[PDB]
Amino acid sequence: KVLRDNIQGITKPAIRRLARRGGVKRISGLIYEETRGVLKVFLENVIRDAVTYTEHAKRKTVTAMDVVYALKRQGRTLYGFGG
Amino acid sequence: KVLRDNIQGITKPAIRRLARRGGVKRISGLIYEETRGVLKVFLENVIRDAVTYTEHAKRKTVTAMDVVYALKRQGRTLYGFGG
Amino acid sequence: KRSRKESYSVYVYKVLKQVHPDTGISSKAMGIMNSFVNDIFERIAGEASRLAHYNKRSTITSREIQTAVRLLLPGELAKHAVSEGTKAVTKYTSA
Amino acid sequence: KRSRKESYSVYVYKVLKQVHPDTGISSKAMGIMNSFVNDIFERIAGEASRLAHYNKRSTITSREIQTAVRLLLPGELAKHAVSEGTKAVTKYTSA
Amino acid sequence: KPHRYRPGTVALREIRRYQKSTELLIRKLPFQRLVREIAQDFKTDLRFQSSAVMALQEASEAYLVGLFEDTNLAAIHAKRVTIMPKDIQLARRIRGE
Amino acid sequence: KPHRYRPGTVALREIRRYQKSTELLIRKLPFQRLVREIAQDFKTDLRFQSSAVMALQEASEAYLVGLFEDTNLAAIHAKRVTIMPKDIQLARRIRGE
Amino acid sequence: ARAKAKTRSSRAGLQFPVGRVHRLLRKGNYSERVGAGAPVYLAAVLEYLTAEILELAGNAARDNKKTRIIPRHLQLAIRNDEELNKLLGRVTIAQGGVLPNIQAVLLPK
Amino acid sequence: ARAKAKTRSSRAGLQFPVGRVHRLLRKGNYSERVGAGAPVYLAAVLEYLTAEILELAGNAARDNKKTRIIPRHLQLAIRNDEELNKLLGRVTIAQGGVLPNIQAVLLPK
DNA sequence: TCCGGATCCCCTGGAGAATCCCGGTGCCGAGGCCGCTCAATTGGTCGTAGACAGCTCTAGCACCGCTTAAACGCACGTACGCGCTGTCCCCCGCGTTTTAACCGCCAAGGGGATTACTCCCTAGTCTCCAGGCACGTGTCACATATATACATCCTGTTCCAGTGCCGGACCCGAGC
DNA sequence: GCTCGGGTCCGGCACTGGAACAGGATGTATATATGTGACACGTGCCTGGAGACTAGGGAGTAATCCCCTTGGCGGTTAAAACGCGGGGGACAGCGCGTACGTGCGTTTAAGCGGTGCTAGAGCTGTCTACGACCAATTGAGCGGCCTCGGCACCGGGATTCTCCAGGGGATCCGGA
Repeated sequence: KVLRDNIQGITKPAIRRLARRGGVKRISGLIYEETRGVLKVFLENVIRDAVTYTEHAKRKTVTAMDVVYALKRQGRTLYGFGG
Repeated sequence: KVLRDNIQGITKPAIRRLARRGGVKRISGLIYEETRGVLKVFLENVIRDAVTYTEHAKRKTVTAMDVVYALKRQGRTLYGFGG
Repeated sequence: KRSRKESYSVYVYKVLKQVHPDTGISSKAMGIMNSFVNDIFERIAGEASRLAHYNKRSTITSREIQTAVRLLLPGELAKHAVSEGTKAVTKYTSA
Repeated sequence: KRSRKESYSVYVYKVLKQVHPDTGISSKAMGIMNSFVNDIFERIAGEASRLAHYNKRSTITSREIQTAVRLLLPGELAKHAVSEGTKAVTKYTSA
Repeated sequence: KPHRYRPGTVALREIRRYQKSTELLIRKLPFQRLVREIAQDFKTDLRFQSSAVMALQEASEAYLVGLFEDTNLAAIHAKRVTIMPKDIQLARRIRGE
Repeated sequence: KPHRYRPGTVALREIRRYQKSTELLIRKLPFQRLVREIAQDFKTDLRFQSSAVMALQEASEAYLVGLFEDTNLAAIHAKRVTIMPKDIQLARRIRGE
Repeated sequence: ARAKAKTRSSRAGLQFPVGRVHRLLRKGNYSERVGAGAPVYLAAVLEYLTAEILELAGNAARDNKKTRIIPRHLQLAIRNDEELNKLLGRVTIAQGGVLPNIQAVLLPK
Repeated sequence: ARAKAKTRSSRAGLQFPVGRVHRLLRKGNYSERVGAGAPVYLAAVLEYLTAEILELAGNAARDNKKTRIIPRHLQLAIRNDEELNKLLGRVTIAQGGVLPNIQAVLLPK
């Protein structure tokens, strides 16, 4: 029922692919865990606002609308899911 | 009234003073030119917004209030001017 | 049935057929278009409400709409925008 | 003959006296506080408007105000602010 | 002799390959596990629409790739080609978090 | 033989001085002259409230000083103590202007 | 004895709905009182914005020899226009990717 | 014949005006209707924020041995608190100055 | 020292290999058609917000006259970027093994969403009043000046260890 | 074989390079004195906030249903993960040459005080253009469905990129 470690699910090759999309051709070995950390921070920051939007709506299921609102409040507004 | 060359009106030691407030220990001699340019661009943007606000306001005088608006919609809010 | 849900699909479809009669759209692209147009709409409407509150005017009018699009949209896009809006106002005024 | 401009100098001066009877204030610092209270008030009010807009509520209530307080204010500021506002609205309810 | 490319040539090839392409780079179900894991830390037993998870996933990859191109610029600015965690620490401090 | 401080000592002293002080580092008259000059290019016959000029003044020192700690972070990141124009261009491009 | 029900979008000669945008401004709570010409202006502006973005996307798609526009085409269109990039710097396109760009020092000699 | 005049801020027991904030929200056009407890809650959270920033200004001023608060003291208060910095990252205070901050590599030896 | 062979660096060519390009094919979202319905339309009314006229006064604009603060500028100097080199080691390329991602398929049920209802609250209007704002006044908190007091920072001065070398000791060779 | 003298080498000594340390000068703090104006506090007021009552409507709540989400089971493989190497990159050391730092003399231009004008900021009364509110109505816009061709995937051949193994010149070292 509970989950305790899924930050390791963001594997090293996925981070490598993202860095290739960022254009980085050489990645140090110390990058992966701190990118996991900054991912953890960003995810906390967005989903806290998302679940706040949800619980104000008195829902037990989040909407994608709430995720869009959380990103547009944070200054990283998302196109392609509204409506 | 009508002036030409006031980009040099921001003197070099004034830029040194801003750098010392910024904690710069050593400044290249080239620096003052692009700081003058960046200052010109920044003031140009905010003053375009300000004259837009005042021109909508049907005023010939630029007020501080609209300057506060122009900065804060640009994400650079200032406090202490009645805003 | 279901309660009606509003979208901007068909208007953008006429717009595409005016600018490119031959090509089509993906529904993902149309979702981006709805997000875009709603985003720009709320930005300009927020600027409009901001200006109308500032000058102590109880009406929203077109004048601050040119003000808002001129302050928000950059440069040539802004003055082009003022152009089609001005001529659209002229035909709307003349019915 | 003059027309008023309203301000928050009296209230901030009072709450300064309850928190510190023996301290003064400069007027330009009070202008900074005026801008502070107006800026935070407009942020909470606009976010409250968006929350009322999302769930199709035409009435603004204290619940989404409390929601916006969690939304903007981080953590400790949020939980304590929710606490004081909650106890305050309990006294207002009893009043 | 089995062929072997010199280092960086292949890496540049995945740069071109993944920069032309748009398809999603991380595994979606471990991402769903991670977002549920962090989500239950605020409130218990939340339910997710798959579209919401994909959208938040897309926003997450956008945030990462943006800070990646910033740390790429920083690492070049430090006269190097390899990014290191102080480079990205610089990038996060400059951006304002 | 007369006294002469080594390089950087005086610089650190005015660093401490100007960090302690809050007064405006730009002369008011040429700055407002430049403000009138640039504003003339957008609209003729403009007049200025003085407090507007000071408000956009601390806007100018705010934006400048912010780019200067950004430039300081960039410069110390390259193991250097002297800033160059590519440092400011880097800081602006990371900030996205 | 009513006249023929004519539409205000046709009165402007534009395609974006005057009545819908007018209703959204009335119910979006931006003013208590709304002028007649402002939704016409706004609809014209938005229609031109959609027109120019769709022009850029269609030109990119015909460059990419695809006859149906793609989110990738939208991203490549908006990122390659400078003023739209200034407008849309802080937004993310779903399924969009990024500009093809390698830095000069990353290239081999 | 009529109840004696007794304000709503006293009913809340708060110093910030319930009536003024209520009127501002009514003419701020954020909703068509307004709940009674919402401006009370808003005044409460505003007064808590202003309260805590006033103790921060007061003890920062007392460290400088000045009984009247200074914009320099306000800037020192907001920059030395992490959560208020997160609240106030993108605002600059007039005559605020900067924190006393030197990089360690800039120091001698 | 000059000439001739050896050798190394660049210079080139060709093989592998990853990718682009050209059809083939089958597939499923997109566009188009049709039915419905509800929101834009049309018309009239009635109120009211803003444009305009007009007046006032005030703050900005301009000018001038001193009065130094500092900006400019030169000159000499350290120190810092910076480029080369060298050296180590870290991470990409590639191969093999593992594994869980994912499709896809099916069950089940949970709450999202909708409709009906009835009511709690609230916008609105009237009346009245006291709270906050402009105004006036005074007054001590802070700005500034001046005189000490110490911090600190660079640099001359003496100290201490590294080291070459003066003298003794040991070993080696030669003379008796 | 003994003995003695010289040569040479190493231990202590003195010479010398490097570093701890004191001291002076300057800059910053700090203590005391003094004015002054901005903060604080009393005052008139009027108008925005509070009190009473009502109409009604947005919103809470009750029922349902069904759609959407969660759970679980089997297969496959692509993705991950782990190991080897080895070269490319990180990084440190070293010289070096410049490029601001610092310091002092000068120019001047910013700043402050004072004066005069008025352009426009801003307040007030009118009233009219303009637009919210509401009844009738419809046709434009949305939901459902259908068909297909634009496109995703598959497969074969061409093409361009990469990189290392033979030629061409240049340079270096040895021999005459």
